[PDB]
Amino acid sequence: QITSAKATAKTVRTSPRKARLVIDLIRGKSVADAISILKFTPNKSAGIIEKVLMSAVANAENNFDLDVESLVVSEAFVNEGPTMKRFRPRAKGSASPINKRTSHITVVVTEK
Amino acid sequence: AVPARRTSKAKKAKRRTHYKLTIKGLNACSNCGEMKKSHHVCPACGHYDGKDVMSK
Amino acid sequence: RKLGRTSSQRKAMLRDITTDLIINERIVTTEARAKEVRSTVEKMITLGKRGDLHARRQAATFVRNEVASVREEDESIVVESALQKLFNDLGPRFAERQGGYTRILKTEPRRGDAAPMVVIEFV
Amino acid sequence: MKRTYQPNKRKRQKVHGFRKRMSTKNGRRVLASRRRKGRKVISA
RNA sequence: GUAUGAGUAGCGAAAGACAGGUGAGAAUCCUGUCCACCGUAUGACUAAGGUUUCCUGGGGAAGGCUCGUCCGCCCAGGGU
RNA sequence: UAGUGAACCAGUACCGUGAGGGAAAGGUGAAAAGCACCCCGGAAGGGGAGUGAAAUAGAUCCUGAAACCGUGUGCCUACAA
RNA sequence: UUAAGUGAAUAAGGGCGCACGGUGGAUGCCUUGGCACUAGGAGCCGAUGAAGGACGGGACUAACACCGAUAUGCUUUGGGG
Ligand SMILES: [Zn+2]
Repeated sequence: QITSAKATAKTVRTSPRKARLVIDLIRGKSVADAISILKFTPNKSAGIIEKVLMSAVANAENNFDLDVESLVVSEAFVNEGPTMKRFRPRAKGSASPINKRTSHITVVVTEK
Repeated sequence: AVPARRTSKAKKAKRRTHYKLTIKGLNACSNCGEMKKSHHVCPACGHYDGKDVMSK
Repeated sequence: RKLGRTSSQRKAMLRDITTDLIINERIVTTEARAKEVRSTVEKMITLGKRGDLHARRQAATFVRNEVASVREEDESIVVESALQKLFNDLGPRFAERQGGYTRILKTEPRRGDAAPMVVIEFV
Repeated sequence: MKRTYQPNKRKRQKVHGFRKRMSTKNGRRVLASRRRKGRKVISA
C-alpha cells in the first residue's frame, strides 16, 4: 500500500522569504494543531498554506486513506518561481528595476 | 557610505536567527475544544465566558 | 492621555464615536479609540443622571447637535435627537448603578492592517 | 517651465509635410533615400 | 541570467467616523448620517492639444507605488 | 550571440520636431490521440482515472550544465585571532 | 559524610560530504533562412498616365496574402482527371 498524499500550488504571488517563515511553524506537527495555528497568524502567507493543507487532507481522504485524526505534516517546501520584471522612474532621469517574485508551495502529509 | 564587500553565505544565516515568527496563547475552549486565543472572543463558538455574545 | 492625531481632530473623533453607542449601543473599532470612548461615555451618562439645565447645557458639547434616532410613532413621526435619548432612556436605566457602564471584548485583527478590534456594549 | 515639443497641426505639416518634400531637389533625395530601406511612413 | 546591499530607504503636500448592503474574501466598492476643505477658485463655458479615454452590461491574469467585488484597465454591444 | 540587421507578419516595436538610429524572439509526439469522468479550491493550481513506448514529453511543452535559492541527514563546532 | 583532583554528553544557529528538488537556458542533434559563385535568359518602365502607395472587396474580418465598384474574381486556347 501507500501513504503520504501530496498537494502543490504553483506560481503564487508571494515573496518566497516571507512564506518560509510560516512553514517553519508547521514542520513535524499534527494536522489538528496546524490549521488552528494558521487561523491565528495575520500574514498573507497564512491564507495559502491553509488551502494547501486542506487539499492535501482531501486527497488523502477521497483517494486512499481513512484516519484523518492520525496524519502528521512531515515535509514542507518553498521553491522560487518565475519573476516578473518592471521599472520605476527614479529622480534625475534614470530608472531602477523591480523584481516581482513567485513561489511554489508543497505539503506532504504522512500518517505518523 | 557604501558596503565594502559582498557579505558571504554564512553571515546571512547568522543574522537571520532572529527573524522568526511565533504564536502566542492558544487555549482550548470551554464549549467546543477548538484552539482559540486566550482573553479573546472565540470566533466560531461565539462563546466568551460561556455566554453567547454575538446575538441579534 | 493618548495622542492620536492633532488637537482638534481628537475632539472631532471623540464627538463622532460617542454619539454612536447612544444611537446603536454597539460599536466595532480598535483598542485605543475604545478606551478613550470608555472615559468620555461614562463622563456623559453621569450628566445623564442629573437632569438640570446644566445637564442639558453641558451635554450640548460632546453630543452631535441633531442626529435623529427614530423608531417611534403615536400618531406622528416623533423624533429622539441623540440627547433626548440620554435624558429619557439611558438616564433612568442607571439609577442604581454606580460607575462602570461599559464592556470591551477582544475579537480579531483587521484584514488590511492587523489592527486588533473591540466590541463596546453597555450592560 | 516651458519645454520644447509643443505640438501643432499646421506646423508639423507645413514643415515636415509631403508638399514640402516634393518641392525641392533635396526633399526628393530624402524620399528616395527612405524608400531604399523600405520604411512605411515616408513623411507626414 | 542571478546575487550582496535587505526584507533596509521609500510608498510623491491635504480630516475622517459609524451603521446597513453585495461578496469565497472588505479601512480602500455602493448607500445613509454627521463632520471638514476651496469658493477671483479645487465652480461654469470654450480655443489649442489628445484621439474613443464617452454610455450600457460583464471580468479580475498583468497595470493602480498597499488592498480592491472598483477604474481613464481587459472583453462585448452601442453613441457625434 | 553563428548566417543577411531581419529563419518568427523586420526596416516592424521602440527612441528624436526632423534628417536619422533599431532590437529580442526557431524545436511537444509518429499521430492532437492536447487528459472524458471524480475530489479540494472563488479561480489559478493540484491528486486520482485515462491517451501514449515514454507525461520527471502537459503546451514557458526534445536534451537540460553553471552561478543562485531550498529539504533531509553521516562527522565537527559556544576561552577563541 | 567530608576533602582534594580529573572531568563526557546535549547546538539558538553554523561548516564539510552525500542525496533530492526549483529557477536558467549553455551544450548535443536538426532545418523553413542566408553567404559566395557557375551556365543560360534579360538589361529598362512611363501622358494609351510609371515606380511607390492610401481606401476598399469575403457568411463570420483584427492582420498578412490576392484582387479592384465586373473587387478572395470575368472570357478564351491548351494541359489535368
Ligand atoms: Zn469554545
